[PDB]
Amino acid sequence: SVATGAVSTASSSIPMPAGVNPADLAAELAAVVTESVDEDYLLYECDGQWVLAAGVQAMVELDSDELRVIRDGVTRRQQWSGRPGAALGEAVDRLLLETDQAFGWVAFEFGVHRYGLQQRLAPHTPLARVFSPRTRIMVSEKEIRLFDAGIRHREAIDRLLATGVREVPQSRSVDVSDDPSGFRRRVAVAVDEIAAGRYHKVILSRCVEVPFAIDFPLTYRLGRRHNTPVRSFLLQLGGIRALGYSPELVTAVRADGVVITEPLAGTRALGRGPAIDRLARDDLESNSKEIVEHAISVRSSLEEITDIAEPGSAAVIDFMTVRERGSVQHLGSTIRARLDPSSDRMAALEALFPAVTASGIPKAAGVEAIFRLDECPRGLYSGAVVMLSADGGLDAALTLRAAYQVGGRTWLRAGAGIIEESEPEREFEETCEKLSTLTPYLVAR
Ligand SMILES: [Mg+2]
Ligand SMILES: [Mg+2]
Repeated sequence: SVATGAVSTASSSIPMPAGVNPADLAAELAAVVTESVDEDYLLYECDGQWVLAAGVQAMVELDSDELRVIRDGVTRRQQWSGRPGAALGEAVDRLLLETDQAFGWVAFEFGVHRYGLQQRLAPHTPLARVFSPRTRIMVSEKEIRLFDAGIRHREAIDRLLATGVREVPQSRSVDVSDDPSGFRRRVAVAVDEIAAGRYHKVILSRCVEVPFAIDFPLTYRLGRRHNTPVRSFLLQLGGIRALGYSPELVTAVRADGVVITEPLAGTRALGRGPAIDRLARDDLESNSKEIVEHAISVRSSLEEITDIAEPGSAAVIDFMTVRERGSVQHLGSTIRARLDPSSDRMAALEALFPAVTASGIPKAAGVEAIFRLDECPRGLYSGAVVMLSADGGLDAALTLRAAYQVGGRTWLRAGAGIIEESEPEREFEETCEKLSTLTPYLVAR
């Protein structure tokens, strides 16, 4: 599972009691374990394992202008040039010499350097934050595994197993029908650029301000019982709080060399009744426009994966099937390959980042159009939440279907892939469908 190879603990597992849900226990642990000590954390769900990385032992901060390594209140600064993946990889490999796993996030802006667009970034633009935790607690349906977990973490687990998790309170509604960023006018500009032949597709997005503060662990729990994401996360790291139900896996690199990527394209609503959802499912599977965009994205994923894979190892093992993602359903393909000996996990991330779902087609022209037609910098939105291991593992989830809090600002953000035949009204409605992954499940603070 996640706990394989170098990711190991000699500690005995605690068996999971019968009616206890792992997402609820892990999110409650994140709230309790860090409230009493005011410490940062990242909860990452990966293949049935909810990994709670609690406390910051060491932090790697990659900005557009410098790289910092912070440990025990001491900051080491350094200038960097060239690929941001090479700079981040070198600093994170040093963290992983002392600990078996590292966690964090990668901003959308991390992906602009491969296209020669980094000079458009403002000074001190955040690119990545990756830390090694003080403690890890892995929760699954079967058991709870502890990695360097003290008496305090054990007492917290024991109290939650004895009393049970908190009841999730009532949710508070938010209106997403307003368009203060002029998303529909920005879509019409992109449609005219595509008609003029500048590019084939660009992903544009809009922010939705939440007019009240939310409780991130309780909102995470409520939304997770109504969603089926590929990965999910809940974090409090520095100045940002975030939660999300990642619909798409940018890349998974295992220590045994297997590389996985799972591109998505096309969207229909889900959760509106069985017969209506099955009409939308049949429409999505047979719709010419959605099929063309899905095949063009698979062709792009195969090109990027071929650059970092052993020759003849790239393979589509699941092609163009409907993937259900709570309030929406999409076309998805699963691509598998073997990491070439001349390549590494950071090079694999750099080849597959940004996702087509975050940029466009061709990816270089989509990223350039996003600088002009979307609210920049995007930050965490359309970037990735990552988990790395000492033996070469990397798991990167696309940061979509997420909520954020920085300062007093709480917001949601959703986008749509705009093509030549796009109608601004249908693209706006598609952002509402994607926003419905979280809007009925916001628990106020
Ligand atoms: Mg190539
Ligand atoms: Mg589209």
